[PDB]
Amino acid sequence: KRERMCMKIENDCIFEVKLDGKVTGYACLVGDKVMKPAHVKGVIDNPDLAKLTYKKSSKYDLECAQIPVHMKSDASKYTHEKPEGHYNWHHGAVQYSGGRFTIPTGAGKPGDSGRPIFDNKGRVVAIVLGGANEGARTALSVVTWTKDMVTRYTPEGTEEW
Amino acid sequence: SAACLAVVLSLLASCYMFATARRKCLTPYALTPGAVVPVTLGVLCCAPRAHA
Repeated sequence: KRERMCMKIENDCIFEVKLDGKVTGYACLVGDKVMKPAHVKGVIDNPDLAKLTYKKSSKYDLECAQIPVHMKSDASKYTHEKPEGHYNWHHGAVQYSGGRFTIPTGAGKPGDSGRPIFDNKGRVVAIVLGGANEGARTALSVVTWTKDMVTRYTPEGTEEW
Repeated sequence: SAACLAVVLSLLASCYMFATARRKCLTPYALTPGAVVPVTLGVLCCAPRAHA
């Protein structure tokens, strides 16, 4: 029951985007809206998500668009807490220290952006982009909010997956 | 004709940069999960509404 909730809520939330069989970015479903990294191109798998218009961001490389009312059963809790603990995304746990998200080296690879990060209480926290290798651990790059005003945190030399 | 061209280009540039300023006003508040227009910060100071 520890990470079973994680894999259960992973389904029906992450959506597939691929140019030609090349999965690049994944789309989340929380906040009565859809987010994705705008730096990477592609097409959504679901036909309904394709026709609806969508916004665009210049430097925050995020995106917001309204979702209709026939998928209201796939929304998370979206409340912000900032402890110093773990958040166990789809591959491995998550190490956080000094305001930085940190992963073990080899736990991720390029071309794997779009995986959301959510606290162990089944509550979404942020969206992962990528990181860079310094020693036995690799940094991350995510976006964090306090009820509003999403803000980025990219250490020097970071590199998005 | 030169005066008319100057005034029309000035008004067009002003409108375009008003549009850019409008985008920069609350493109972050279009984002964020849940939440609403700040209201107490801006109700119609930058036309930040689209239905509800």
